[PDB]
Amino acid sequence: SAYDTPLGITNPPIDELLSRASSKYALVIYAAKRARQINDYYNEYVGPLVEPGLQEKPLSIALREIHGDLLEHTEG
Amino acid sequence: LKSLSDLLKGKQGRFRQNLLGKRVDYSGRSVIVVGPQLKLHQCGLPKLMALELFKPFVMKRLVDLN
Repeated sequence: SAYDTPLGITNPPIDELLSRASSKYALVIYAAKRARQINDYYNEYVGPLVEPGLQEKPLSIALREIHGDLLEHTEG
Repeated sequence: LKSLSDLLKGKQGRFRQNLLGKRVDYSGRSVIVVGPQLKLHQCGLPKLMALELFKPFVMKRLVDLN
């Protein structure tokens, strides 16, 4: 199961994210709320956890983080 | 004369026409060409469109930078 390397938005790969959260629909909010938090930190102020890029976006950071298993979620 | 109920009834009704399909901001339209250099997830955007389409986002980073 080799893809050489991902690039841009397709990094990180979705199948490795779907393992982490219950479903893509959860993963969306999972990433989104975290991203809204990361957005807020620059201005709930926790993060960024993983060492971010120089000019990197909160969505990329959030979607990177979920893949790393630095976060945990509760389904309402 | 267009009545009060005539606002709601018809194909030009409030319920039908002016609730199901609207105009949207932060949105463009253009003619499509092929981009076989691009990866599946990538799409090519005309720079003169893009500039206006992301104007506030690029303004934000342009104020973030000096």
